Amino acid sequence: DKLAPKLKRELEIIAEDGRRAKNHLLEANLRLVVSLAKRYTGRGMLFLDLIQEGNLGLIRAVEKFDYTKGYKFSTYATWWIRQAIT
DNA sequence: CCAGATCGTGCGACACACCGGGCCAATTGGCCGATGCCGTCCCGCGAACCCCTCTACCGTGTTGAGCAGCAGCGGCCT
Repeated sequence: DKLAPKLKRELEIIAEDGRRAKNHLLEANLRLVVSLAKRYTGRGMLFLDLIQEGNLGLIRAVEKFDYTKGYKFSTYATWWIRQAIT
């Protein structure tokens, strides 16, 4: 749909804002991954490898999160982070 | 001295020498032909085997020695 240039600009701006929001959520939640991954230390894999795998798990969780359930975001992220790490 | 061993000689036997015949025994060894059991394969189903996915009270920090180059500083020079 052609729509109007101003509406297209506004839609692009909100899309960029949503991308920024996703990023911001990821940086805010990296500390949770770091906290979770420290109790699996040893057993071959090193600390930073575990942290990065947990980061991938957290990204996956953020890709599939909803707020209608009225629960704090830490729970879903914790489940997925532990699953990915193990 | 003279009589048997050795050998000469002789007669016979004769064990085969031949080189050629004319049949035979034993013993075949092929698979002929007919009959029968095993290797291969093509499913058929099912046990297991490996991979992927998701869970929402919440939870937010791991010696000695030798030789050479670089950083800081005292002190001219402008």
